[PDB]
Amino acid sequence: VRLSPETFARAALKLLNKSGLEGVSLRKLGDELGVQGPALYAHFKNKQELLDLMAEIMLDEALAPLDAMTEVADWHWWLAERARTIRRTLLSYRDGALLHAGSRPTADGAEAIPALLRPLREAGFSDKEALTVIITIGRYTLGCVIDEQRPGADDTFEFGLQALLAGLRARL
Amino acid sequence: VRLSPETFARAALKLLNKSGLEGVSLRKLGDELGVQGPALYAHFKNKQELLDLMAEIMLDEALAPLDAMTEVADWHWWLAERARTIRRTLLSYRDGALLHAGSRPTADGAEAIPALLRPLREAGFSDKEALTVIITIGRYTLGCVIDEQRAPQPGPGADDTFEFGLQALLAGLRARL
Ligand SMILES: Cc1ccc2c(C)c3c(c(O)c2c1O)C(=O)[C@@]1(O)C(=O)C(C(N)=O)=C(O)[C@@H](N)[C@H]1C3
Ligand SMILES: Cc1ccc2c(C)c3c(c(O)c2c1O)C(=O)[C@@]1(O)C(=O)C(C(N)=O)=C(O)[C@@H](N)[C@H]1C3
Ligand SMILES: [Mg+2]
Ligand SMILES: [Mg+2]
Repeated sequence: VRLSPETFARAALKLLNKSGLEGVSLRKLGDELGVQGPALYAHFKNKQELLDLMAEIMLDEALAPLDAMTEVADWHWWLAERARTIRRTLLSYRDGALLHAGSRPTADGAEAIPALLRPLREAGFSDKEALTVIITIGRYTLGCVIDEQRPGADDTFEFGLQALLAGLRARL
Repeated sequence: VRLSPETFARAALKLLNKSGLEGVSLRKLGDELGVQGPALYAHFKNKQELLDLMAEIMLDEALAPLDAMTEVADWHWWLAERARTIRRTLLSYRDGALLHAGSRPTADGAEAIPALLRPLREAGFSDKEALTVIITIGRYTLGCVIDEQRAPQPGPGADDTFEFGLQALLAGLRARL
């Protein structure tokens, strides 16, 4: 396979559904790559660098339709749909919320933040507040997903989502 | 030591801080208790029952001052302080948020929920809404703590980010009164 971060991270996402977060590491992934294993380290210094890219790709795949939208008229709806999409996506992956927890944007992901914030800026949120809104909504969703897992949940999720969104509206 | 679940679960919290959540299980707790280990199985049907009790004890210790408040007139302040206290507490234990994720009240902990909800009922929340408010605030705090644990990053940082969402969430809840 081509030696690129995304190709390796997408192979690791396959390994995640197969073996869980426990079965995902640089060594463990290099083992699933054969002669190409050692190339993994040129792009990821540690497990967390790999998990950051996996986490970003996992949610990019599901949020792409919302990311492509131009001149979003209703930031409330748009943010709510982001959260619902994140929740559905994390629930769809084995250890999805565990993989996401602690992740941060990659360099290429961070370059996409200005576009991500534009619907909120057009709504009246400052650039600084718009980013805090994004981080907060993702963390509320992450907390719901990781807790609702147990070896009503929908109602409780939207109850808190709508309250959060109403409180943000009061800030404008 | 005395053969009670609370003594067993508090020993398991020592194991959590020592070895992390991977070092916590019925078998490993039995090893820690030595000759008294087999007694734990009369009190916990499965690992999750142990984790449920640990998760309650962990936070009860820190929430006790807030739980003792009577005629709480400022439910906003009270709930905000509960969230801040949970956040501080979960961050103070090794794998604290991971231990907590997925836990549910025990029988004896559930008996305390009516008292937990009093400030919220007195503010005008129904019994169902008040419980949902508790769940929501704790899940928000859980998501923050679990995501905080990990160089310059975008945004204002964990404290300001946590408070931003807490205050927004509390304002939205106040809006349905
Ligand atoms: C310190 C720091 C800085 C920045 C972060 C950013 C930009 C995101 C995330 C972060 O966690 C961050 C973070 O922790 C997420 O997790 C997202 O998944 C998310 O929350 C949402 C959303 N709420 O719509 C998205 O649009 C996604 N694109 C992800 C953007
Ligand atoms: C499905 C269901 C039902 C009920 C739950 C309850 C009552 C709590 C918790 C739950 O998770 C629940 C849950 O999941 C917690 O986790 C708490 O730690 C919490 O959130 C707060 C708080 N917000 O003040 C507390 O005061 C604590 N005492 C814990 C009470
Ligand atoms: Mg994130
Ligand atoms: Mg809980």
